[PDB]
Amino acid sequence: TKGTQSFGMRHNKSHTICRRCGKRSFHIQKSTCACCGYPAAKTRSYNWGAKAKRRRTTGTGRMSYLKKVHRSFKNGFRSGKPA
Amino acid sequence: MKFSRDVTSSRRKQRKAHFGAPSSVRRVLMSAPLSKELREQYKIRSLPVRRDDQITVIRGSNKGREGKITSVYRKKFLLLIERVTREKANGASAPVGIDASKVVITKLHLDKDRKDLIVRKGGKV
Amino acid sequence: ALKTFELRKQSQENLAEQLQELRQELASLRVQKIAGGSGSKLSKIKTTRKDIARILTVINESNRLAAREAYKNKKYIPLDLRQKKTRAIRRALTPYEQSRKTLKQIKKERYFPLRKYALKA
Amino acid sequence: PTHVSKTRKLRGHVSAGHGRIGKHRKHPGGRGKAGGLQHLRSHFDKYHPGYFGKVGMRRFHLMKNPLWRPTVN
Amino acid sequence: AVSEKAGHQTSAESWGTGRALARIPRVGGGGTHRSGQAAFGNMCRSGRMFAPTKTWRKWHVKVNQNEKRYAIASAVAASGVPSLLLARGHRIEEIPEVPLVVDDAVQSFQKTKEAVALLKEIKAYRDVIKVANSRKLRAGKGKLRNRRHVQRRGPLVVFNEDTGIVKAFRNIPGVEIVNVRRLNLLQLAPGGHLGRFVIWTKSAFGLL
Amino acid sequence: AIHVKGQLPNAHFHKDWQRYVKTWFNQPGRKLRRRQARQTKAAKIAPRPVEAIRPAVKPPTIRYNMKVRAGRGFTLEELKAAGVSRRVASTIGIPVDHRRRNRSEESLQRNVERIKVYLAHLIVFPRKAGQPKKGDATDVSGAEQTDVAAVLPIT
RNA sequence: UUGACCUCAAAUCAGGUAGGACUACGCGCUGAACUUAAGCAUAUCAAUAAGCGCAGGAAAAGAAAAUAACCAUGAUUCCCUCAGUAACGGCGAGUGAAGCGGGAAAAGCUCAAAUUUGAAAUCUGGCAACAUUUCUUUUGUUGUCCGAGUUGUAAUUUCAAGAAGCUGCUUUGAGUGUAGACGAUCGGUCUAAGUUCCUUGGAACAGGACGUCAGAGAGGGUGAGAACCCCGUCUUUGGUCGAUUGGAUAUGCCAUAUAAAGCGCUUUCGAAGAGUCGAGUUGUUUGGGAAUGCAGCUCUAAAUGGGUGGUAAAUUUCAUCUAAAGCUAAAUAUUGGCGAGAGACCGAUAGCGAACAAGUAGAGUGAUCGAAAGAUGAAAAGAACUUUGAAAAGAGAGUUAAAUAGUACGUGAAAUUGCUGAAAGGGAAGCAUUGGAAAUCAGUCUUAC
RNA sequence: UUUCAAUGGCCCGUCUUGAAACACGGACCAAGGAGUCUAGCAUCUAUGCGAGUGUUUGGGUGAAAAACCCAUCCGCGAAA
RNA sequence: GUAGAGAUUCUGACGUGCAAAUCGAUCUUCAAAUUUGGGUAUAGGGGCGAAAGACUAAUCGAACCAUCUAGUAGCUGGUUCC
RNA sequence: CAGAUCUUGGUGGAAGUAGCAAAUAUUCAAAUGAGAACUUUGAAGACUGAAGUGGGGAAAGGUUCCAUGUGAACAGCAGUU
RNA sequence: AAAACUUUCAGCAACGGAUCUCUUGGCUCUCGCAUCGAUGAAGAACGCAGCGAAAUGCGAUACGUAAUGUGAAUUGCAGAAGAAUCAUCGAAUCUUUGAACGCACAUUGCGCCUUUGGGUUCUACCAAAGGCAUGCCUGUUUGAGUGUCAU
Ligand SMILES: [Zn+2]
Repeated sequence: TKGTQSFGMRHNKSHTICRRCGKRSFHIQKSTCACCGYPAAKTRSYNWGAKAKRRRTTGTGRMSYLKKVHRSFKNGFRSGKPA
Repeated sequence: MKFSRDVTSSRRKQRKAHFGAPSSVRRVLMSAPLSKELREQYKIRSLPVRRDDQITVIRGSNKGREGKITSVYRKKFLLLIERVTREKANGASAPVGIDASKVVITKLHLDKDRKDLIVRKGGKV
Repeated sequence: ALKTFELRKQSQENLAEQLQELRQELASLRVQKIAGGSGSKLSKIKTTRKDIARILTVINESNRLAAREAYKNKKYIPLDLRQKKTRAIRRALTPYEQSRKTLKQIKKERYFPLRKYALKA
Repeated sequence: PTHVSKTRKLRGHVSAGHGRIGKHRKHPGGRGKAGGLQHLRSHFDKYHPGYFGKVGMRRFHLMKNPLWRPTVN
Repeated sequence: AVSEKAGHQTSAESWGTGRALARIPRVGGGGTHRSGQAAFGNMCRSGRMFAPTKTWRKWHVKVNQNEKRYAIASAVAASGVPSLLLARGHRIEEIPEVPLVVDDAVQSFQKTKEAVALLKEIKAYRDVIKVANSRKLRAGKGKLRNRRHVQRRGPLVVFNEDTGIVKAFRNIPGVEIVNVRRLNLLQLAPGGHLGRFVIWTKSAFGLL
Repeated sequence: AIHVKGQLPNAHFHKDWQRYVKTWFNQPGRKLRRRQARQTKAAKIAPRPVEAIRPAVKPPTIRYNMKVRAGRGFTLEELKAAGVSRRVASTIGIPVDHRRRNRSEESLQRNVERIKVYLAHLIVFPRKAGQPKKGDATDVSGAEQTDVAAVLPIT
């Protein structure tokens, strides 16, 4: 039950930038990201956080490879040079 | 009436297609009718506008004005015609854009690709 | 502008001198842009950049085709030269080994195939 | 439809025809068939006698087809 | 139907009593306009609508086939009365007879010019001109919804065998062409009103 | 709390049923899809009828034993009586039901004459054109796609 | 002592494979509570949410250790019906199937248990040759070595049978071109008719005359409602020419039937899956009630044996089926992804949170939370110039159809505000009724007979 | 219409036996804002047919989510 | 007794504050069970507690976040034209 | 829709009102400028008074540093700073 | 008791953004299709244009290269001259990361292997290229065992 005069001692980060998701959610002492679960192989994901999923799901980034794959599928995955 | 189901009658889709057309598609969207002499000489009703063509304005405040097409300004769907200009307040002159459907082509800038286009569209040259 | 077809009908070493000359030209143009240059110089910057890209494309395609020729009719070839359709497509059974059958099934299909028949009215 | 119904005639009338002294409350008497022996017994006895308790013997795996016997006069 | 999660995608609980505020759910957090605002209510901005519309509403509705057939026969009988045709809005003041029956050579029409010609000698073109002159921009949000224009209904051509009559007549505004074997009440009694003007083909009339 | 006339309510709606509502707005679409697939099969399978012949069997209960319906396939006993081996019956479009049996001569005969009618009206193309082997037809010019129900209905 | 073999290790050994994401729909595991019962503990919610694992274009299921008790049916799936039924339930609240029958779709099969034993007949890999390609990117063939394998790889068999026998009819390629025809297929292309007069307008796309086209009068765009100005629309399930694919056809070549196969009769024989079935028990499940399924523990079969026949037991018959091994298209699902077409939907406080630079700005250590915000005009033609002012600006002028459109921009409501005119007023105001005063105004009339 | 004079006129909504209430809510304006849909049931009413009735599970047919047509079942009713 | 750490009284100032706990005076301690930086450990029916149900990000007789959840309502309020 | 301490947005009376009173304190001339209680220079008067209102660093911030330029907006007066 | 003031009414002007009209958006339905990743995906970070912050696009070949198609633009200015901020798309590039793979990582941190190259400089130093994760499978090679024997 102490407000002001107690916020002035707050100069010690508990989270830093995560190397996987790029967010300021990397707990230093746990060495774990609260956002994406790094360094775990799987990504932190929960069905109660439906909005959290759509904030970072497929399509929110570039999808540079998936766009190329879709173009290649439409024409049947052909290779070589047209004559 | 349209009977194909690959074509859409939606106003939303038709407006989006028109206003989101790329430069190559806008080339065909900017088409102008040929004059009577050209129509009887090429058996063609309409051709896409090209720079350097000779046209006559058929509608608007500039009706009857003639001049060479200086630039088919595709991103606004406008034609800039030589000497079709406006006197600004400061004394400079700003071009007046005319839609391609409001002009009539009176002389074509013929290339070998344009001749191929004319003979490909059921015509002759 | 450098055109790709006469770029392709030259040798690799000759294209190496052209690439190095173009890189030096781009460096000179960038120095001109920072010391104050005209729009003509600043347009040549993009033209030189694309010419460098065209040359580097020609070197790489010549290198890859040479690798393809060297590895032609080899059981094992570099991964980047192999097919890349999808990971699943590369892991699927081939049509040869999808169609492999036992002699029991070969005899059944040989002697009693699905017949072409029809019914009279 | 909707235009020849109520709530188009109660537009303006407070309480929407459910009264002021008692109102329209969610489940003031219980949900479903709750009761029948405690506080719904009057309705249940006078309008649905025989509702509670078992009568007769059970038949396990009853099948109607062996019993199929429609009658004609 | 609306999105079944429209108005509930936010997280907002009631702050309760003791805050001089209505006891509605309110958006938490800070640093935005949405924080502290209402949620989860028909009276609330960006809330859920009352009783959101569902897809499992009854759209299609059953009619007894015998009563459908009753209505079709009644509409065909209505088409046979000149007074009902005039009352419904058909310009048949000059047509030769009701029911108007034309020869089977009409079924072989290949050009719209032939069809509009035949209409002019049978004096059925007043109805077509009425349809053309009645074409208007639809009033309201309909034209925003692929309902751009409205117009009247012209003659209904009924045929038995098709060898060109459909294509020759279908571009004439307001004219509808239907097979006699599959007569539709939506076309026999447009608007629920009886007495449409029907032009019969000889084989169609014989097959009635 | 239930005070009106009528029967006591019985609505089984205490679960999350809206999650599993099934609508039929795709009923006309499925009907057209089944039509198109049926026509695609009709064109693809050649003269062969789109439906194989079926045996005439009796449903197994007192409620339905007075009727005749279509079975699954012809028994091995029926195929032997009709003179068709089980290896060729599947090839010429005669289904085989190894599970069924002929407990009565009546059921046996019923399906035997069905196979005999099918065999009499069946045109079997030679495996190699121009070389008619046993059972192969000599002329196949008149081959057509006909309906097995029309050729041999369930009586 | 060398060797063989077994077992177990190492290598940046040769070549491969696995994870992560996605998860709308699929298969599992794990697993609540709010809620209902007008309390509440069994129950209900619910075999649900959350959690976890693993897939596909579908998945799963599937060729009866299935029903039935019939004149019998005959893999699975889904639909309708059965049926709110049999049944389960403080027999309360509640819950709740299946056989049949009709339809959609249909397709069947593979091993283990057999001595090839006059012949491991089988297969990975290394090497070298050829060939082939959606493809120099793909997929094989032949030869030759090394290995794997007798602690069992092929051929043969799968219970519907079969296997060995007994003559005797019948049937037969895992092939390769090439040619042309007949189909399918993304795609490059091809497409009818006024911009004739008058009026209004800034603009004709309006109104009126006069026409034309229509297998095209869908829909857009263009300076205002355009079939004929433009894109398109119809013709089009098509001409076109460029590659693709399909099933037939013409022959060419390679193919050792020295083989293989169906069928028919056997005086015959017929191998058929074990800590599994079953039983008890304890949990958990089910409509399954004297246990419906599953699981844990204990006990553990059998050989016409073992299941099952929806009341437990012993006994005796009868049907049915053949578990403890395996594959499989179609009909079915699909709040996701991708591509389309729609609509009696919403119309900027609505519709997705987001029509806009939206999961953005901003907040929180963090998990997370999460907005506001569309509209000058046809065209910037965005106000040159003079004048006042330090400037911001004003005033003229100018642009425009319009500045009662000046970007603080369509229209511009109310609250509220200033100005003007009028009026009222001794501690509220508003209202109703009746008339006065002042302002304001219509009817009627004038005419018709 | 405005204002004046004469007479009359408490603040509306709300629960309540009783509100001007020293009972609650209401500073103001605009926009939004609450008996809906579905599975049943019951009375009543309209229509079709009637000892029958119900085409729309499907199939046919339409180039078209419509309309039209259709076999066999089945639901309810004809017996308790 | 100073710095520093505290917080007795005035029940002073302020109390829409300079401040969601501050200021003034007064006062308690001031070389050790002392004060304190950074690193590190302990996490919610848990931690930690020289013990006040204290403290655990202004949240504590069970933190915060999101979901089940539009939880339930014999209770209060509202419920729109003539 | 007049009500729900309704929702969102907008706007009033209070009101030119409460208030802008801790940390001793400023003053004169000149310059600049449209404009000076506040900017700059000089002069004077003062304070922090070495446990500083001085000179540095760590945590935290991130360009706030520096020169030049200045219609607003922000610095709760002003502003040329 | 005239003005002021207050209130009312009207006009004009403010404040405000209702209303009306619109809509490259949303929502719902139907149809069709089946295609991610160790051959490095989804995601993240930093960069890339003559003049760019974002969005969009791309990766040191950086608002793109090749190839195919179309056929003369782009456009705010400048600017040049098979154009193009064009479409398609079968060849390529694809930084630092990420299942993320030499070890790490609030450290452009710390290593090892092979080859090649550099220069006033050569046993030194430096640079470049290609490599070094774990589990499992087939095979190869090298082994270990008072495991079983033969000899
Ligand atoms: Zn992270």
